[PDB]
Amino acid sequence: MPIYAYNGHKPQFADRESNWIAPDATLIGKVVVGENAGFWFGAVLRGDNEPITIGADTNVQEQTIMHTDIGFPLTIGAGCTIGHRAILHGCTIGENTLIGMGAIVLNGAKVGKNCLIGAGTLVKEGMEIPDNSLVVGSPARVLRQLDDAAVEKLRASAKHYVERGHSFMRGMEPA
Amino acid sequence: MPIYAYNGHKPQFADRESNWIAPDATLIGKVVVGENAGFWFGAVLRGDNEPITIGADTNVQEQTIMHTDIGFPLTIGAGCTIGHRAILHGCTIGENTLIGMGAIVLNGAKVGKNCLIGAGTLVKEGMEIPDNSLVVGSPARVLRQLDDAAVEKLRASAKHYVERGHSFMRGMEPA
Amino acid sequence: MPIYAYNGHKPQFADRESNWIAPDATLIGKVVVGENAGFWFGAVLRGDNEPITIGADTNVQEQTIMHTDIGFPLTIGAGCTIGHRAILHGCTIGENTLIGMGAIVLNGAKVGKNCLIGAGTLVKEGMEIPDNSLVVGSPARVLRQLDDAAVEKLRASAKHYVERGHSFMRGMEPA
Ligand SMILES: [Zn+2]
Ligand SMILES: [Zn+2]
Ligand SMILES: [Zn+2]
Repeated sequence: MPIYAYNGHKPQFADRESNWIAPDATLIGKVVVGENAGFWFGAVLRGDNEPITIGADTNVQEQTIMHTDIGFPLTIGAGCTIGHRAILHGCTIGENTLIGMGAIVLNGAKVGKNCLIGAGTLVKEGMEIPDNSLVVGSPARVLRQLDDAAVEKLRASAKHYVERGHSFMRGMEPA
Repeated sequence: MPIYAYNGHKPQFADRESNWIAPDATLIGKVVVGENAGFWFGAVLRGDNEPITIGADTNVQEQTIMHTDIGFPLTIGAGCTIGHRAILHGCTIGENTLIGMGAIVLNGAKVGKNCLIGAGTLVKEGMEIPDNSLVVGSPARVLRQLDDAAVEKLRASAKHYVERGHSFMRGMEPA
Repeated sequence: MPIYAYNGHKPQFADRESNWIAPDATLIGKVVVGENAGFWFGAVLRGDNEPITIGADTNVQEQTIMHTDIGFPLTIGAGCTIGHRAILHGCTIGENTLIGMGAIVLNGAKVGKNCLIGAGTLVKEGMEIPDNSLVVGSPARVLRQLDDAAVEKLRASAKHYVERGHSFMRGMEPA
């Protein structure tokens, strides 16, 4: 497994035996990993400037890129869903938020909790997004606030993905 | 090597010995692969929900991601060109169609045959695209219909990729 | 090490061992590599049609894809910064230019020197971008010219990535 140390710092796991990590996944340097977090195929977390902090119950899907610039730590609240091929750079993400596949969130951006950032959306540098927002577009705009039911599908997402992580540790075999 | 089985299902080949599969390309679970289909570097097809069915002569270029949600099997017609780094999620795509590099096709979307989806395009959920269409933008727009010359350059494209695929099984060696 | 030769052609390094190459990076066929150029995790350069020329002191970040169609060589000026997950296809890029993360540059495009192409930008086929330009959007628009302070941050960026590359050769170890 490509878990790498850089400049003396290595990924620290709150509970490593609970983390799903695909063979393709790469965690490097200052990465802080919560409980039940899963990192799927081709993901890259380069914790070489500011540290990258992954909350618990958080899924990081295929080929997500996370990185930082000095002055911009990257923090993800708990039970978040990071869609296939998202890019997160030097931003902070509230708990129970979904980042749609292929979406890009840039330095200094602040996404609230219980948010849905739609697929392909670009959240520009320093953009701030209120809790419970549904965000789509390029440029990104707040469409409306999410109902309490939508906010539940977010928690549901995090839970299914934790379980799915577990099942891959147990039930994925070469063929 | 990275062909994986998950929960009893493994990738099924109509004629394996004809399929180009780059060494880091990753096939997982319920994946049905036609003949002469080629899968290039870093691609990932995760068939852990609904099955992923890849028609014959279809090329899946670099770091393409394919996945499904329950209720949305992913089916790709034959002789298709899946551009570098596309994302296909739970959708259906007609034969002789080109999906441009960096494009995103979401759940329930239905793309006809003989279509050109331009690079960076986002085809939203459940969107239907008539046959012979040219589609560009984010959000996607049907721009016009293709002349017979375009539709044939699509056919050329799949034909050229099959040749290049086979050539890679033979003429790719380490330096 | 996935450095590959194809059809008799091999990657040529002006000064190998000055080049940072992540274990995940993939170089194929007609690729010409400058000095101090760095290739990070998951990158792919497929030079099987026209040749791919990487200017010196130029960084190629995570999972960048570079490719060509016949008639469209891909050439990168010196000291360029190619952002996370960019796609470059058969284009030419001036020295000291930044191609933002997730940006797409298509065949025959010509990007000037000292340019800043923002994240998520789509530079369509044959688009020409004057020197010292700031470019953002999809479709891309030329916004204004950069002041000398901005142009300096471009030079600075390329310089840090050279050091950081070398530092990864020394200070990256498993676990
Ligand atoms: Zn970065
Ligand atoms: Zn998915
Ligand atoms: Zn190509």
